[PDB]
Amino acid sequence: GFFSPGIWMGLLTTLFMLFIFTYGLHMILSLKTMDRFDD
Amino acid sequence: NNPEYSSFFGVMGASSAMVFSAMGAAYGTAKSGTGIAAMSVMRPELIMKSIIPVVMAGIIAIYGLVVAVLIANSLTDGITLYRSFLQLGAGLSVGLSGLAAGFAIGIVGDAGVRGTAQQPRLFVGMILILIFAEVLGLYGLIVALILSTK
Amino acid sequence: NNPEYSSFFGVMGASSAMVFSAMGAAYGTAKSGTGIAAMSVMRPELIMKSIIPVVMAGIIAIYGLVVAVLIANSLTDGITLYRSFLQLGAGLSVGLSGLAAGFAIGIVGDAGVRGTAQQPRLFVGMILILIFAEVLGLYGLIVALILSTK
Amino acid sequence: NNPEYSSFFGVMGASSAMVFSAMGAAYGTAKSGTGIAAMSVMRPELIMKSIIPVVMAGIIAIYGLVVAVLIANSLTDGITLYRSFLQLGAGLSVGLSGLAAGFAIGIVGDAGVRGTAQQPRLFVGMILILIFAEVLGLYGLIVALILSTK
Amino acid sequence: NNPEYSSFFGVMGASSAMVFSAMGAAYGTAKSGTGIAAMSVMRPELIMKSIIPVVMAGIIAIYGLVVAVLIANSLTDGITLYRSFLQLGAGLSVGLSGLAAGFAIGIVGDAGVRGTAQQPRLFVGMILILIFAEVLGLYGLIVALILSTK
Amino acid sequence: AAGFAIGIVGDAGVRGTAQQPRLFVGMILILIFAEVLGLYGLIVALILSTK
Amino acid sequence: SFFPELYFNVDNGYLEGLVRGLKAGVLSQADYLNLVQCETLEDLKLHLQSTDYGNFLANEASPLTVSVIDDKLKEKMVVEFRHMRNHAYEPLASFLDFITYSYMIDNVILLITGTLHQRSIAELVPKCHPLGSFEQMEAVNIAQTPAELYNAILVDTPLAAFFQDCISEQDLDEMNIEIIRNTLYKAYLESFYKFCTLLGGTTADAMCPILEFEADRRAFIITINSFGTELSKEDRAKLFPHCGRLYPEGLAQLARADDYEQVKNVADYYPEYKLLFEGAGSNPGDKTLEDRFFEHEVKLNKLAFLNQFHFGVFYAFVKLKEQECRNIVWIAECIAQRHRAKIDNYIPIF
Amino acid sequence: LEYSVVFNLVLWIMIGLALAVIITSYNIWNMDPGYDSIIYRMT
Amino acid sequence: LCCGPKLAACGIVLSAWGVIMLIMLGIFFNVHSAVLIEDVPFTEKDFENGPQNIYNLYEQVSYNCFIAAGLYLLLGGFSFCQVRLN
Amino acid sequence: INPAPYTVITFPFLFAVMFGDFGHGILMTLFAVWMVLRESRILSQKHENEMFSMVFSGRYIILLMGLFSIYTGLIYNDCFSKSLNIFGSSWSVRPMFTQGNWTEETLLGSSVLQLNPAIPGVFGGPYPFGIDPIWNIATNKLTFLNSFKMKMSVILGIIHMLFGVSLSLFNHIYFKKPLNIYFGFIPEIIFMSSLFGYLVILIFYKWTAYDAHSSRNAPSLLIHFINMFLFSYPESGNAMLYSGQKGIQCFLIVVAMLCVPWMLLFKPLILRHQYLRKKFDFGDTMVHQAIHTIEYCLGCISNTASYLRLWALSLAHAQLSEVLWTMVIHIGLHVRSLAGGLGLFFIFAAFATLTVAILLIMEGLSAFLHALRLHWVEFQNKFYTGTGFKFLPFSFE
Amino acid sequence: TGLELLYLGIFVAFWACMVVVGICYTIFDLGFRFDVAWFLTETSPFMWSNLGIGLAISLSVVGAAWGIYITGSSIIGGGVKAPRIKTKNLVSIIFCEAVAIYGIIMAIVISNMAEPFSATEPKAIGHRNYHAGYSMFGAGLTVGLSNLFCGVCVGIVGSGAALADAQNPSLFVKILIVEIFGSAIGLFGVIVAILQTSRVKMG
Amino acid sequence: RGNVFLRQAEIENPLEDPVTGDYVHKSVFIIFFQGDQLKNRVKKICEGF
Repeated sequence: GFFSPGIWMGLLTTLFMLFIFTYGLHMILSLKTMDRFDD
Repeated sequence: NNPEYSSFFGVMGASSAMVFSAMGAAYGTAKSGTGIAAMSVMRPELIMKSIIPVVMAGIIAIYGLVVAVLIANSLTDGITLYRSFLQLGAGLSVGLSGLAAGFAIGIVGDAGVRGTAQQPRLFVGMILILIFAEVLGLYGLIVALILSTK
Repeated sequence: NNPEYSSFFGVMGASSAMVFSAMGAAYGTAKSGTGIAAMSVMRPELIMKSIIPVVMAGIIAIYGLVVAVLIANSLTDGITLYRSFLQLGAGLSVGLSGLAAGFAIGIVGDAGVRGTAQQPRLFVGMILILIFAEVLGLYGLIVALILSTK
Repeated sequence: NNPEYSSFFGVMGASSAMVFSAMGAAYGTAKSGTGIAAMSVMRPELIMKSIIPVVMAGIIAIYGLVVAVLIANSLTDGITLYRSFLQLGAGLSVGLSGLAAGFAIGIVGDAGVRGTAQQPRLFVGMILILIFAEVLGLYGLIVALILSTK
Repeated sequence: NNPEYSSFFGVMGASSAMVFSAMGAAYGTAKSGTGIAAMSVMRPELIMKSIIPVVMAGIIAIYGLVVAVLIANSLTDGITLYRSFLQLGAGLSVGLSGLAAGFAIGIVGDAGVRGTAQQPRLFVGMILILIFAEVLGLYGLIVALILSTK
Repeated sequence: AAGFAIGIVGDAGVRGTAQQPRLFVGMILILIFAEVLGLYGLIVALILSTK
Repeated sequence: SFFPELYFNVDNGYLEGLVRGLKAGVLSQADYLNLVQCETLEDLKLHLQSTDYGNFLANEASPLTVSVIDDKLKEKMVVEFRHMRNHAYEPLASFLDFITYSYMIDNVILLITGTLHQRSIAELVPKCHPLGSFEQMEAVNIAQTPAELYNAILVDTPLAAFFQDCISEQDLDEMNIEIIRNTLYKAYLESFYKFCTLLGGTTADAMCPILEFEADRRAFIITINSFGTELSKEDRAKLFPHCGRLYPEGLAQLARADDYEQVKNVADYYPEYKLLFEGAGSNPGDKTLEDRFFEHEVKLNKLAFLNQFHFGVFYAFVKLKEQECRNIVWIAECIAQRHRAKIDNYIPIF
Repeated sequence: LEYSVVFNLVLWIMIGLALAVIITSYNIWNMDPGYDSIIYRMT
Repeated sequence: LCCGPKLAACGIVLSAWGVIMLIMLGIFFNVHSAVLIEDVPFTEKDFENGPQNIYNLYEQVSYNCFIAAGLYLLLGGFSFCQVRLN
Repeated sequence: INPAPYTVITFPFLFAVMFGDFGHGILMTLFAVWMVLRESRILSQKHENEMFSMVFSGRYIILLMGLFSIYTGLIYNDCFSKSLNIFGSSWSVRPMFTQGNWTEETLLGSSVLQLNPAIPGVFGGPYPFGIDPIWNIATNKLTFLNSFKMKMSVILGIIHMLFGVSLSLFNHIYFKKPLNIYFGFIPEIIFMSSLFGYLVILIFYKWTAYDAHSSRNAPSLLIHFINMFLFSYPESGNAMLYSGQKGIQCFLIVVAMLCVPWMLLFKPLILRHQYLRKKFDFGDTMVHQAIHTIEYCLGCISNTASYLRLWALSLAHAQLSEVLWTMVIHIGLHVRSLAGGLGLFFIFAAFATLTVAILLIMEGLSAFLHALRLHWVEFQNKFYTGTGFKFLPFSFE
Repeated sequence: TGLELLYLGIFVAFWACMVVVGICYTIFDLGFRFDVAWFLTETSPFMWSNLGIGLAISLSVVGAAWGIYITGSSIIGGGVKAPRIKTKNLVSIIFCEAVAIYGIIMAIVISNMAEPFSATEPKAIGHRNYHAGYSMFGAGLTVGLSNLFCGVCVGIVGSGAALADAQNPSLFVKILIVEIFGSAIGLFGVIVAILQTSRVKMG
Repeated sequence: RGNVFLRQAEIENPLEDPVTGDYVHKSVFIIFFQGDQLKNRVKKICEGF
């Protein structure tokens, strides 16, 4: 077989964690800094 | 008896409790720093006044650490799948509640520093909203404890 | 008695704890240097007042180094699956925590360097924020040294 | 003598026959709105004269409704793969043809409604276009009928 | 006796049936509230007269709930696969139809609020458009009902 | 990787040397390091073609 | 779950609230009725204290004159806008830059046309708008040919991008400067329209009509102004914007115009332009075309303020408040001329 | 036997390496010279 | 003069707190022998013989409440002296 | 009704409900006394720190909540993560456990934990001194602690909410508005009581009646509540709580449902009746009334649901105190003979500073603001209209 | 488009590969190895159950955080020139956190019925266990997503209300109705979740 | 176009402002030419600074 039950379990769990991680990574990676200072 | 895959999932939970939550805190701190810059030049006397958001980010980190230690002491070789998935669920939930709270505090802290830079009376108001951010993290932590028994 | 692929997870940790940690440092020293480039002109004598974020980045790199070395030092051919999962979890957690800490230190350093350039008294307060980012680094290390033995 | 999962495809057909078609209708109406109000600001008397594309979208929805009702009525527990596949095909065809017709009707209705506010003689010509976009949906119905009776 | 995995399809059917309808209602109400809040500054004395699209948006949530209640009530631990596939089909159909109706209602109410602010006479015309959105969602309901009692 | 480095550096340096001839000789030095990088990419492969 | 509304505030929530608060500072009809009864400039300042504009004349203006009033109003403008700018991230920053390009072009052409007359060399600074100040505002005094003007503007002033390949001339007389103005404004409008349509979302929907109207307004103005002058018709055809609703007849009917009758016969074809031109009948007692154009402009900006997450609430806002300044000035002018005959020529807002 | 293990191993390692090289090369190809002095100026 | 009280009063409060809590810990570890409810940790691995070892080692652990507190006993006295220097 | 005399004592009580720890109570009280005793000196002084000014403004609240924190921590029996053991445990004596067929099972127990089933027939005993101390090392303390906190928080919230809502009747009679009390507050109170006083009586009933020997077959309260909410009546799977459940439960739910139409419909009809008797947009009147009524119903459900922050904060405090004890200065227990207290010096210095910087300052602030939020929203949105103006005196400045 | 190109590429490639393998299996007469039964049975229900438990508060907290920040930025931005609205607009954040309260109570309800077993083959685990696991996972997903979208909706409407209220101070009383109509769906999801998980009897 | 040359120097002490009194930074520059046309044309640039 191309898969075994434990493999499917681990794959689904890792996929969930990976989706959550890439969401967080997108949000942090869009951060930008200011250009000039006041006064 | 139990499969050998069983030890995997539970351990992974611990990692989440020290990745996701931590990451949220990180964002928060960074954003707050930018705010301080925009406020430092014009109203220099209130630099230490704005110590309040950054600590309120670090607390999220603290929460993660707590749960991590717990899931480093309940781990044993002979773990059934039931325990493993309980622990994975706890780790996932606490990490994500930390992340969401971190994003909220970061944005609110930027807005708070910028608002106080032009209106002292806004100070108290910002603090109020900040509380509603931090408490969210605690909610995640709650189920972690509920998942160390059932 | 135990499969050979048991080695997998273990040494992947021995890689990852290093890898991601380095990435964090590559953001801490870089963007801070870009900020010091602007700082150098208006007041070239504040380089000692702006060398903080780079030392922070080096510190987090050392953290990654020590966890990676310690985990690698516990390698053997007949390693049990349990130990392998433990090492992978510890390594990944410390690596990603280091990455996040590096991001935060870099952003705040770039802000505060020029903030101090325009406004001298910011300087001391700037250090405060950096320390809190550094705390996150500590926390990652803790979990690994809680997962090395137990 | 027949598997029961053969029923699956058939029910899916019903869903499509009312799902994709429905979507098309919705889109059409929305587009009409962004014309109709935009036209009433200067020439209110024309409002009742610009409802036609919406009724045509209504007919587009009605097509999907009738075909879905027929398809659902045909269903039974002991269906051979033949009838189930036929139902699936009919539903998919009518649903997506209705979707395309609704999309065209929506863009056409917006453009024509905006246009007619300046040149009244456009009116009759506009309606010609509308019918040439309605018959599209009609053709979907035809093929579905040929699949339901057979 | 039926196979062991019978209830999965019915459960997921009910879940999707509520979830998609809630999505549509949320979008519709958010957009309608945006329009109302934008419009209130100019002509506040018409606020009660313009909340109608929100009231119509609630009906999508009502449709989702009624299908969910029926479909959960019919469920049992030992249904046949034919029934569970009817369940899944009905759930998908009502959910998607509700989503489309929500999209239409939101955009149309958005245009219509400003349109009515421009000219009162638009109002009755707007109402007609609203009906031709609402009934679309209604059609979906009845189809699902024939699927659920089959 | 060598191609990327050579392309970017060559563009910037060629556009720069359009105005100041003295930079020209210096340009070659940078390019030399780029070549050296490519050389490493060959060398490893060579050993893996005999081991 | 709309396309553009989920992520707007994450970095543009504070400034949006600040600008929306500042939009309450426009004076309604009641304040204008109140302010039209002032008896002297000191009376005007006393009333101005009680409104949101209060406390910007605590100086030693014992001989108060309209010059100080205008200067303080513009100072409030520039300080407010600069503070708004200095707290913005990259997209909003490009937006506000695009706004200030207009005043930059205006100042550059003001300075070149001033120095075209050798009688003034360095006393032209106080007249230029402080908002449109770039590092090389004084290089204009070294340009003898427009190529040298390009060489001065090229390095840091981004206006180069608007005329880098649209001007090819070697002699700098007093006629071509109008061509420079028209071409630069043309490129600016085109680039701004392209940027707006790229930005996508509700900003495009809520700002396309404004730019379209501005394009047609400038087209009509340049057509009417060039009736009885040395400007050739093909050059005029080479100066219209291409972002309005007059695309076909702009290049196929306006260029073939020679008196006001044909412009009327082209403007009457559309509803809104027909109404606008009929309202401005050019009678002795009726307002000129410019006043009607300003009225439509203010109407469009006022209508544009009914969308929550639309970037142009900044751009629109600035334009609106600028008009307000003009209004106040006119009132004070009557108080300087000691007659209230034409004091009602103001154009109300909100 | 153990076909699933080796297959998943090869697949995920290969996907990781390919995605890494693709994204990094995309970053390198898109980079800014400057269009600042050397490049901006003409004539 | 040297070590003004402005940066040392917190030191005095901390020293007072330390000495009081350390005396409390020592007293409840010695007299009450630190009943296991108030103390998990101990110092041995083989305790299959009898109770003499547990109480003996509990006394040894409580004895360690000495220099601990004594350390402050002094540090507080030094910090008060620095406070006095005006 | 000025809410000062209520809040002035219900704020320290609530803070104590979310600050269940005694040593930290002593620390906060020492802080408060330090600030208070220097009243004359500080007021006659030039200060600059704004934190110091706000804290000196709130010295009264700080002192009161420190004093209450002391008591609530004492009943918590959690002083610095340990239990003040008065040594009145009555749980396990050896020959009693051997009487219950249990001897030398620790041999296999050297690697397992061995929960004991309760009630061998010779043990029990509540504790007058708050919470029995033995829980502080029990590995299953979390379950009973959480159950206790759940029930604690819900019960206190319901009673405090009843106190909040019961005051409006006073003002209604005071302003002489009969239509707003007869057909006003009465349906509100009957609805709230019939819904939630039922939960209170049921929970006390489960606490008091079901003995240990009936552990199996014991019911779940939430299942019962949901069952009556959905009107489902299974004949098996859960046993009735007490005799006559069906009639009483059904009657309470139907009267609760029948309470809504009064407030929903009746009063505006009467207003229109008197207006017509005289001869006022009646549609507007029923619109506003109906909005108010649905807002009350949904809001009261939300407020009753929002009371769990008490449990949340108490649990966070418990866990944080345990970890702060057991991670850093737990290492102080060691084997060294001469150089041990030396290390303990720095270890406790670090521990004290860290608890100062983690719990005494910032999380306490979060708890205090949560108490404030509870004192505002779920309290004063029942009777406090909040629409007036204070004085802007002409006192010179 | 700056980096979402990667996401679109992954999505399209994944679905194209899925279609290709599906048709390849179908025309090869090799459908007997596409056993959905094997996947649904040999995966222990505990993984589904704990995924549901986690999600039921994951999504609720995400929605609550989204709502609080989207309303917070606007309220504080408007308060800079209108301090009178600072305290008045607490109700939006109250409604935003109400969804988190609902999520956590749902987690408490679902968390019960978690009795471990010792079966190892599907016949031993049984229909009741499989139904319980699937049903409670579905209920968790439903409550999570419903609360998420309710939170986003109420956050948006609260932002609009707060922005509008700074202008004319007699407008707040005519915009909470949309807020309540938003909270309705957040409650609807909860009650449907209860209706789903009513009859779980795992053991 | 490089036909002239420039060299700069700067004073570490900041320099008082006649108008505002500020200790704003200042610096000195020396420029060398080759002819009189440069002496003429350069003042237009120099007076802008």
